Amino acid sequence: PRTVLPFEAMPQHPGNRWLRLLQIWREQGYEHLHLEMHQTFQELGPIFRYNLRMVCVMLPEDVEKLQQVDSLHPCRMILEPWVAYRQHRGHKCGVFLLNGPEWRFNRLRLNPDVLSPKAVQRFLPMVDAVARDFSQALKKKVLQNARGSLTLDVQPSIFHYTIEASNLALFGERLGLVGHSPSSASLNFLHALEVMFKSTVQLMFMPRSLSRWISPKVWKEHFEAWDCIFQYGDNCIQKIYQELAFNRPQHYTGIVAELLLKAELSLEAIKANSMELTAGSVDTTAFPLLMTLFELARNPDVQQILRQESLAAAASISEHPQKATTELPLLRAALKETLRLYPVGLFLERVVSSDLVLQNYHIPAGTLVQVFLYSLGRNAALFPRPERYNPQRWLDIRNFHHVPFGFGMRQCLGRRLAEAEMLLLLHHVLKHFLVETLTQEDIKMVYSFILRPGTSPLLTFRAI
Ligand code: HEM
Ligand SMILES: N#Cc1ccc([C@H]2CCc3cncn32)c(F)c1
Repeated sequence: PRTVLPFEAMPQHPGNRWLRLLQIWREQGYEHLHLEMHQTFQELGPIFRYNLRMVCVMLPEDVEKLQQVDSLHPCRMILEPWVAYRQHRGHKCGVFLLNGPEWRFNRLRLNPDVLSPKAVQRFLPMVDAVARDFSQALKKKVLQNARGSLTLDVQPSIFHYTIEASNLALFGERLGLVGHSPSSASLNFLHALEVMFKSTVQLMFMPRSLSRWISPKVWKEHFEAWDCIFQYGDNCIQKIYQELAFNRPQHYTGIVAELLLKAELSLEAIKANSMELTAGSVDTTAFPLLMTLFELARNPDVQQILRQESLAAAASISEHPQKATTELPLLRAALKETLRLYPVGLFLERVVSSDLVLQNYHIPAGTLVQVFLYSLGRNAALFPRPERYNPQRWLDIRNFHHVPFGFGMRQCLGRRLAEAEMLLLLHHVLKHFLVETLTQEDIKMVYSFILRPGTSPLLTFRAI
């Protein structure tokens, strides 16, 4: 009356666990993971076993079932390389690394000031200032050239834009990074994140009983990077903590400001989540920005459509920047499209707390279930012509097809801060510049814990 199949009758990935661990040892990474999975899905179907009890799915069909099984305490897998550092230095873990009742406790005291629509209305104007400074700075340099255009690799400037906006919205501090040269503090922070991501892949696929002695140099490499990260994050904390102890302001001065004033969370559990918000707000946000710019340069037909929208609502957004979330549907659709093809978050994890059925297969509890978004977003059955950058496919309205930020109570905490940074930067670049490129070959994607472009194209910014 439904049909359920044995778990042991699942299509099995041909690989051998141990050899892939030795391949990662040798290659110092797993850059082509998204491709090896996409291929396997094409050979075995929309579900298969992979003892790297792990099950890999790809259909919105399955995400919905996975949220139905989400308990009151959804459970992702512990990320030991990250947790190890937290306890080596006697730190508390944030929402990204917690599970069970402690996670629910932190999460419910963070949602109001980090994710709610009322909080977005307060920090969104602050993001807008940074986005306007980004284009104002870019326009000054552009109109200095004879052809009123600047051609460059924008990945540095964009990454320093996301550090600016994130620090302003989190701590209410303004660091001279947009319109000015990078500081050694930021360049060291970005390099630590790069190494923290690299070394994570080298250690996350083998238990600590092996990586301890086969790759101890990497563990050192890994903890050093975190130290540099906790250094940058904690200097942001120590500044705002001392600044608030002497005056409790009456206006909005950032997110972490409210979290400290409320004091619903212990000091160590604010520092913990304040680390995860400072650290996970740079790469994950900046790379979809770059790909959005890239895809618009490849499709000027789509670009001008977005520029028209953004030029019309330009006035009502300068009056109240909050309107950007509702006056720029096409640009919000473009962002949905970028993440469909270039999902910085490759997969969603759930250790199911209860039996379930996927693709008419029995899934026991305690099983790890990974949703592989790279193939989910490329399944022609659900996305007609998935090879095409078509923002208008999201405007019609199809509910679990857009899950780059996860689902359930666990869904991304910074979801709306990221959307505002991406949206507001693209809105002010579209109404002042044209983004053009000769580079029209697809950009190869790399897996270093996140899915990111292995190359950054040359982009021209021509002014209007
Ligand atoms: C395009 C940008 C981003 C994408 C695609 C993304 C993706 C994701 C995904 C897939 C998850 C897992 C959720 C789940 O498994 O249910 C997640 C969780 C999380 N993200 Fe984001 N993220 C982005 C930006 C950010 C930003 C900017 C921040 C902080 C400022 C952030 C902080 C977090 C945290 C703390 C969690 C853990 C939430 C929890 O476990 O309850 N992310 N994100
Ligand atoms: N501490 C810390 C921390 C937490 C999260 C991220 C990124 C990686 C994947 C993801 C999804 N949302 C944000 N992130 C990070 F880089 C550092």
